[PDB]
Amino acid sequence: GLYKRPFNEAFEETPMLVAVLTYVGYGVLTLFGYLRDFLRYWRIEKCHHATEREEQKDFVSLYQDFENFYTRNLYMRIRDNWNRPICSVPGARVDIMERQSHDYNWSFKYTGNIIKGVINMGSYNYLGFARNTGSCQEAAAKVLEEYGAGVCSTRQEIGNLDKHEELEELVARFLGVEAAMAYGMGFATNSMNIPALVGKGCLILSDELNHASLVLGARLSGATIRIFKHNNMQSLEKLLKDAIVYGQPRTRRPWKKILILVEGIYSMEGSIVRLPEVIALKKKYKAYLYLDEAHSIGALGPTGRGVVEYFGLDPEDVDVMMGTFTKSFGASGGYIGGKKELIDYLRTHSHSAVYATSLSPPVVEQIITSMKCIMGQDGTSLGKECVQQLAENTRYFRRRLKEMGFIIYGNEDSPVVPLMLYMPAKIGAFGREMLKRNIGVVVVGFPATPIIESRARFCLSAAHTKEILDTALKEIDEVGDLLQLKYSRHR
Amino acid sequence: GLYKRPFNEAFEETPMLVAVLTYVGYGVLTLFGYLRDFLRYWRIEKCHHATEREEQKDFVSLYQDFENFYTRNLYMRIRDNWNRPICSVPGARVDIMERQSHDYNWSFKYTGNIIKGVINMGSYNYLGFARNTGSCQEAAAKVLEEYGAGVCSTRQEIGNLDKHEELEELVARFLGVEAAMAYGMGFATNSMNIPALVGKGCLILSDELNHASLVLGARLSGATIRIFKHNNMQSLEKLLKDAIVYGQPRTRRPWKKILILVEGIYSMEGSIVRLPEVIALKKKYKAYLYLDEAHSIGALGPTGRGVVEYFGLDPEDVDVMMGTFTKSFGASGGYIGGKKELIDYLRTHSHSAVYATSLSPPVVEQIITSMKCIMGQDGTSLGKECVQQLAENTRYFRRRLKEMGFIIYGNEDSPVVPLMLYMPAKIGAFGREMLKRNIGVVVVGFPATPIIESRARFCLSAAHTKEILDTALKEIDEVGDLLQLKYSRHR
Amino acid sequence: LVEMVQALYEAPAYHLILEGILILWIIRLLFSKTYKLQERSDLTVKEKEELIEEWQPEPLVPPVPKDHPALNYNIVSGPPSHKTVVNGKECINFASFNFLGLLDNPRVKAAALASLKKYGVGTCGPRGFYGTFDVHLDLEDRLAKFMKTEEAIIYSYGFATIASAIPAYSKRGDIVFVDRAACFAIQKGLQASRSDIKLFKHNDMADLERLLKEQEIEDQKNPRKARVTRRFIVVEGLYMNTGTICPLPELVKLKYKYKARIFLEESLSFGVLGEHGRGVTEHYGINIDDIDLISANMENALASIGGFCCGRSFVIDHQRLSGQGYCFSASLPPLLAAAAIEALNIMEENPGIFAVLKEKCGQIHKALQGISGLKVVGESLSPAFHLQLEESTGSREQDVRLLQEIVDQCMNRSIALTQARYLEKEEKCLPPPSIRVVVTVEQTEEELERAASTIKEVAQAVLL
Amino acid sequence: LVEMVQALYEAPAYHLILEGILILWIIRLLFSKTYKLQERSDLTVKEKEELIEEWQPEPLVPPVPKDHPALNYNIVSGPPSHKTVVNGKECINFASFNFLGLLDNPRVKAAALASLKKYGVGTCGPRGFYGTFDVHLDLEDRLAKFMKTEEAIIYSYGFATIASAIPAYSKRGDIVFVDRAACFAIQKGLQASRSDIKLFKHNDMADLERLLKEQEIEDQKNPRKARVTRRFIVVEGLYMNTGTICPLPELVKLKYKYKARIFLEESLSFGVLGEHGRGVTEHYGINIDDIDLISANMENALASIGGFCCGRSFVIDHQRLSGQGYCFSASLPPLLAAAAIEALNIMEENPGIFAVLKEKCGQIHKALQGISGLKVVGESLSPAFHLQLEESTGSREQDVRLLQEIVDQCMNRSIALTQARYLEKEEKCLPPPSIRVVVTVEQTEEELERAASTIKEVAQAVLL
Repeated sequence: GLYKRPFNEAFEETPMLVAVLTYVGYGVLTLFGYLRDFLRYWRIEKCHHATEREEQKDFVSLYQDFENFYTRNLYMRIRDNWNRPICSVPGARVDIMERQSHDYNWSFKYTGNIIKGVINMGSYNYLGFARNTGSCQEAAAKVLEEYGAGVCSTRQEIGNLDKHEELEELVARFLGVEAAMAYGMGFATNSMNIPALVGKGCLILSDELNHASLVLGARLSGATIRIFKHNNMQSLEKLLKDAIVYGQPRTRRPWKKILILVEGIYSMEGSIVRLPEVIALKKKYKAYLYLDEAHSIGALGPTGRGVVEYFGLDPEDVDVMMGTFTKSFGASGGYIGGKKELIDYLRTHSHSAVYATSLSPPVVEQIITSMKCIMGQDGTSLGKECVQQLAENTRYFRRRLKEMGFIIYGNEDSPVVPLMLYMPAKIGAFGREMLKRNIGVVVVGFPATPIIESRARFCLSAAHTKEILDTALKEIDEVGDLLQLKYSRHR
Repeated sequence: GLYKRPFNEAFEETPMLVAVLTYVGYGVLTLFGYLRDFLRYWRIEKCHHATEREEQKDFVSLYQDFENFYTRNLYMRIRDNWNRPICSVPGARVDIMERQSHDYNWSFKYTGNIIKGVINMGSYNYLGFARNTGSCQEAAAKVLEEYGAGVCSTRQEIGNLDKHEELEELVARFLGVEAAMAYGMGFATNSMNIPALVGKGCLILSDELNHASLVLGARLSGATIRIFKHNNMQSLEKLLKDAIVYGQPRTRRPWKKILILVEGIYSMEGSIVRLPEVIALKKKYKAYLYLDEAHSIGALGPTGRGVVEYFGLDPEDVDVMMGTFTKSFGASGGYIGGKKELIDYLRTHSHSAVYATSLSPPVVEQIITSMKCIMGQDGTSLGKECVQQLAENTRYFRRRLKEMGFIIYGNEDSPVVPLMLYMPAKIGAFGREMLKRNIGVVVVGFPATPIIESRARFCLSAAHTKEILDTALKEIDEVGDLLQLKYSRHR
Repeated sequence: LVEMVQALYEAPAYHLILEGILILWIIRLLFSKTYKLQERSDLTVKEKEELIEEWQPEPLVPPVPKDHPALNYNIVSGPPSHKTVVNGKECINFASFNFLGLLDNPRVKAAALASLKKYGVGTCGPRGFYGTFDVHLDLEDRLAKFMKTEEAIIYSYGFATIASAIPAYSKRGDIVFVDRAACFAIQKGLQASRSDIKLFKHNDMADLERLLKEQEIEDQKNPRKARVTRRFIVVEGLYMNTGTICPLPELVKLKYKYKARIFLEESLSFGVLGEHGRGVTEHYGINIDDIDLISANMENALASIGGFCCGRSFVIDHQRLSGQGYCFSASLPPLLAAAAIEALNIMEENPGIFAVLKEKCGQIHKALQGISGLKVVGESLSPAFHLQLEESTGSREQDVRLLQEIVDQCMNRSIALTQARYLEKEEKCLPPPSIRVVVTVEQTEEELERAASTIKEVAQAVLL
Repeated sequence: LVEMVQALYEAPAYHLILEGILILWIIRLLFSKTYKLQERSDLTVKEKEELIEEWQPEPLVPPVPKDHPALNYNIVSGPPSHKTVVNGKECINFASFNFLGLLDNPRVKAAALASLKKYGVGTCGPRGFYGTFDVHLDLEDRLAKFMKTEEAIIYSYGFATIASAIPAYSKRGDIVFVDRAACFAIQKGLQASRSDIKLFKHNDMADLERLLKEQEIEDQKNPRKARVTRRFIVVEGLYMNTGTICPLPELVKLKYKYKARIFLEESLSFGVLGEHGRGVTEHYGINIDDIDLISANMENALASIGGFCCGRSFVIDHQRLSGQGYCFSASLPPLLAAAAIEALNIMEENPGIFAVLKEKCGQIHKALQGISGLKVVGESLSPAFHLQLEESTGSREQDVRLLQEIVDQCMNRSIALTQARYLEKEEKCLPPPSIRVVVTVEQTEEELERAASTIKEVAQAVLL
């Protein structure tokens, strides 16, 4: 495969001193955690956690205490960063209900006052459709008045409505594939439609950084799972060759199927998948492709049709196209697109259709209205404006952040920008300092990531203006000066 | 598979003292051979062997001297036992041209006098057809006068005659199979018709004691050869299971064919093959069977139809039935019998038919006459008389030899009786002493056999009377008393 | 012996070290029975290419017979409610799991519109960050207060609730005693957790006792392992596949006697059973604390998308960090949360709707007795029960065809029924095909006996 | 450095032994890159049974097209000789390899009958024991004396002679330079011996020189290996597949220059070439000692079954113990041995038959020139030559069909011809299809020009 335009990604390596220092910090935390646990065990220090009721003392202990080691010792110290309640629409500016704790984050008590105007860089807005006023809200209100809050049965029995059918045909037209099917949860889409496609005696080649839903769907099916390196086409060639040549592990038999699970944009890294190469190998080795366009269905592409439009390839090359409405379109749900026989088989033999409740009518109405707005069916130019504004914002933000001396991951086109903090204490420090300057960011630590790579993710949007980006960039530069977060040798 | 009558074989194990003593003898021989070679190398002792001509001294030496170690040191000492010329028909009594050597068996000079009346127990007569006078000789003389000594071309071009066609149809009627083909050499039959049946990508399961012709035929073909233990059905099951389950060695692919090479009677051991079991596994595992009835085609069976008649099974169960006319019928040649398609394919794609000269007319006439005599077509009772006389002789001989305290190998029905000598010097001692008493036997030593088992083989015949057997048995008992050859603890 | 030991002691050091090394070499040799053949072989490039060429993958989806009963989806031309329109024919809804008629209350729609005006439609993030609204905490508090329990946790999808709750507590190496007639969500939850699964007979305490006593014997076999294995009993308050209630007090006694915690599913039971509608626990009077975890979904009674789990903080708090459907997915939209809150308010205001629902269920269950080819499997207190073929035919397909003919002839006469749908190749214990009857607090008396008469006449017409 | 060495020397013994053991452990660990996964798996009994069931063997013999040219065997109604009867039609034999007409001499039949009266038909045993007759030693002595050589050894089957002689001397790791147009017996002999085979162009000394010089370069590359490899050159005196003679003197010079022994095949050459009929050596005058081994078969000239090898005792004596066809097979019947002895006596008595054979071969080879579609490949001294298609068609099958039509039209006119037969899938260098012409000392002049005219007319009739 070849690229019609350059494909440039930068993953700068960690400085050695920073690695030594983060190991020092983790060792200190581990030793103090062991001392903490000893003190709590010998009842010298009071334990604030709940306890099993006295009637079940002789029962086997519910949890293994070593499993929650990091929860009590490392997670609880900076627990105030994550579960931050909000009390307004998650636009470019969000209102956060401010909270305080006096028992060192074990229990939080809410103060009356409320923060206002916090710049939102943690919500998944990509086209700015999360608005409490507009045309989509009016249509959703109309359908809510007509239809109600939710359906009370499954698709197969009585829960199929006309709204679902028209949403499915609209999605099929939008993607470009023959047919599509819709579900009420993006997680459930994978977890219930991967077991149906593959079973015992098949092979699944998962990326190194796949989402939890894809992994759970792979495990629920009896297929064998092999993990190849992140965006390493050579590794994918090697696993495909070995799987085809050597067959099944115990008794040498041909694989019934070979399925490759990949995503458009990986949220944490921000790296766009090398789609032309993987499609080339898929065709060469006669494999099947499952593409998760959860993050790229609205963010990427000149018109917002996904990575298949960003690269310019043919949607018929991708066998299964999963997708999620939560990120870009501003409403919950999910979908799978493909050929008509695939959609019929999924309509008949999918867990979600048989046993699970359908989508809500206002939600499908909001999805329909937003999708019509993107494709220009309303007749206005609002569809193209947001798509070009998002690209302008992401290019400006990434360029200015990289020229300041920070370390940034991923491709230059991906709207998600991971800055690297590299140290356990700088996670909480960055979170608290950024909140003190009225900016909301998301910090990811050790057990999720590798040990040396701890990050903070900025999710950009088309709702952000130039003034908001300038304010955020100035605050980021000031904080990076304060915490010495500029680790880049190149600039 | 089941036996309609008991199948009893006895392979008594060697006494420990005899093993220690034969190892002592072989060690002494090896040390003296090394001293012999040192003396010959340093020119201290004159060498009687021929030497390369002076013009080729700088040429690379033709032979590797270590390969002929046993020839000069162990074989040459008792070389006078084997290549004994004869000057009469090999009947029950043969005339041997007696020879003497003064250079210790390196060179033999013939004395004028000729031994007469030596009892023949080394020739392969089984029905007594090796006679210089009779009906077969008259028919052979008639055809010799008519046709000549031999044909001057191959079967495919002009060398096919009516005599060959009628011999082939007679053989097909005799065996009971649909069709048969005839060749001018028993060795060539295997060596030229095993490469045609199997090729690269096939498996051959050879017995542990197969003839040299079968092994050479297997090697000339590119098939993989696996050797299973002698008459060990459990080993045959294990190799068949492993071959079917695990497939080809490098790349797991199914075997194109599985061919099992076995013989009726093994000449050296005297053990009859366990045909019902091997046919049972052949049918169960869908293999192919090649049966070499060189020794059993005339010796075994109530009417002399082979092991398939001795056991009583169906000839159609055996896929390929090789056979040789040399042993029982008294004339050189060979044949393969089977279904019509097999014979047609061999007629078209066998090396012997295409490139090799056909049989001689007097030989095929003698085979035809003897085969007609066996089946009673001449109308006399001579056919059954020899077959029953051979069984009487073999039972009497084996019983009387076993009651004397010797160690005998093989089944009680096999006409070949191997007595065990167990020591290197007793080989030559037994040969010379038996010749001094006017009995001709065949002695087999180390490099052919295992190290501890050296033997002397008696080949019985229907020409031998009760008086001849009594004389031979008395001489054998006297020699066994002289050399202490009775090693049997049971009797 | 002793002299040899003394002589060895008198010998030097390095020599004895060498002799010990030789002894270790001998003991290694004796047990080294691995008869390695010392051979290595590899495939050629052309052989690899031909192996690639010969392999042929199966199609991604098998061809469909195109005669599937589930191939044709019913198309509702409007909201699914009382006096619905399905397939273009006017009907009366006897298939939608709307027990309390809260779907079309103007109060619920008013609350939903009020929260829509403020927040919008999408949460745009997980609960772990910038996806938690005040409505979520308010709804969790309301659910905790309603059921008289410390804590509750809400999932944005009903199926994922129990399927994420079960794997959080049960891990590899544990023992689970689950009923045979358990819904598919419980089955997939028990498949996700790699614990050992033991099934007992439906509503039989004898099989549970036998399995528990065999587990007791296995515990006595190896106490150390028995001290680190946890035992769970997963049951449903009102079974969907059968429509029968569960014997809670005996389960509680078995729990306290054999040291095995209890997981309870109240999806049908939650809003219909009890004086105030709190589940099977209120129906039996069992104390709430005797049950570790109670799972439910707001889809049936509350008429809103999502589910929840209820229990003590010691048990609930683990799901916020171990529940995959909670950690790795977007939260519930504020619209549905407000609808659920208003439904809870309405349920708390008037507790007589449960009584009238019990009345109507009893009436219709008694009336539907006396059909030649149809047997009413279920109980006189469940809103949803079944109708099965008494004398079943030789095959399942003919049975489903007969039931679908009955369903079609009922729809043509303004009675909207449905047939229970299952995954034939996935269900552990596949139930027999059966028509499903659902009772609401909205269906009047005359509609009840009219539906009974229509089903009776159609059944006699078809099955004779 | 030096101080460290002194300190180590001053340290005790057992401690240094332990440190050395640790050093050996480290050096073992560093090179132990075998990343073993520590896993073991085995197949189940039912899986073995299903693997047994799925395997299907191919048929023992592939189906035949039933249109094979070799499917129909010619049937001779009597002895194959001059004025034979083939397929029921009277003919004149131009196909049997009977060059000297010794098949039907009354003297040969008298000798054969005399030895039949004494010994019978079968030897009944190998030469290794009780299978050696006085006639065998007499025949070996006669063959040794006839060819002016020390020793000769006789095999009971012509094909097996060279096929057993070649593997006895050439072993694995040697080099053999064999002509491309070598008969099948030589090819199978070279296959039985696992030595390295190098083929050069037919009757080209340039390719032999090039291969020898490349071998010389390889010798200079590694002298130690070059000192233990033996080099052989296998050639035929009169090639069967082509009918051309071999350049012996240049081969002898190449042998003495490059140290490679010579194996010679004289099957056609043995009884036709030379003043006294001793082969190509007598034709060229080359000394007999320059050639290590000379193989022949008594089937063509002597009209008797069997073969022989001739040479010095140093070379011949090895075959009695290493020749498989000699060691593991029954000896030649005394009948054929006596026939061969009488044929040798007749050949020694009158040496003009070779001259008249040369005369007739020259005449017929000159006469057969001038056929439009047939080219006469061969030489004017070989009794057997070929006729090939000048302008060959697109396929071999059409060519053999045309040649067989010519052969049939010739047989219908009392001329008995034959077509050369080969194994298509086995021959290393498959020759083109060709009719074969064989010349005898029995065919009169008029029969020669009549056969030439008949073949000419049939060729023009068919190929135009």
